[PDB]
Amino acid sequence: RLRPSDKFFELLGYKPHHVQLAIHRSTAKRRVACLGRQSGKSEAASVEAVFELFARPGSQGWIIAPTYDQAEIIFGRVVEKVERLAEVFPATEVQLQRRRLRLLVHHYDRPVNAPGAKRVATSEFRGKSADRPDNLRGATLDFVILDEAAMIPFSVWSEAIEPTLSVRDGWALIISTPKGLNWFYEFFLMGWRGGLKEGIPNSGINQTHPDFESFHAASWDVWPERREWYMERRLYIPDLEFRQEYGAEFV
Repeated sequence: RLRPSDKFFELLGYKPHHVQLAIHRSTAKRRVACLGRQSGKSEAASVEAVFELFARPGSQGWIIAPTYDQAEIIFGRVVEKVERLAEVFPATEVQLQRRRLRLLVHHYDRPVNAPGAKRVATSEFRGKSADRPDNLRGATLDFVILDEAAMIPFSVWSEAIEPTLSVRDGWALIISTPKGLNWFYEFFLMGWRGGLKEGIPNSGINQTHPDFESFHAASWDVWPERREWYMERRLYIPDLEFRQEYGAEFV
C-alpha cells in the first residue's frame, strides 16, 4: 500500500527531482527506469529501500548489480540513511555486516534503551552480484532493486529473482542505462505509456502490462544546464556510447 511521503523524504534529508518523484509515486509492482548517467537513479533506489526497512518491519530486500563493487554503491547509501534515520525511531536498532553486504533493522516492542525490550521483527537488506550466481540462493523477498539491469543476464531475473518475488507479491525497481534491444528493453516497453519517442523503437505503438510502469530520461532531461556540455563530448565519445549513456536511447 503506502509509498514514502513528503514527510518521510524530509526525515531523510531527501529532495527528489521530477524523475525521482515520478518513480516514488508509482505504485506499480514492476517499475522500470531507463535513465542517463547522473539521473539520480542510485539515490532514488536507496530511499525506496530505506522506506521498506522501517515502514514494513520484517521486510526483506536485495539490491543486485552486475558486480559486488557496483552493488556496494546503492548498498552503501542505504546503510548511511538507515543508520542515521534509526535515531528518530527509538524502537529500532541497526546491525551491519559490511563484508557480507548485510544490513539488519531490528524492531522492538518498546524503545531499545528501555528495560525488558523484546525484539519483534527484523527487516533485512543485502547487496548481491550477478557475477556471483552462487550467492544467489533463495530468500523470500518483499522487494528488489536491479542496478544497471541491462548488463545483468536475463536468467538472473527469470530464474533467481522473479520466483522469490512472486511469492510475497513483492515489487521490483529495475534501473539501467540501456544496452540495446535486450530483456531490459522488453520490460521497459511493457510499462511505457509516454508515446512515440526517438531512441525508443516501437514506442507509441507498444502494448503495456498493468503491473508495469516505465520512466525515461536523458541526462540532460535531469540536467538541462549540462546539455551543451554533454553534446560537446561527442567529439571524443563514440556515438553509440553517447546515445546510450546520456541519451538513454535503445540502439
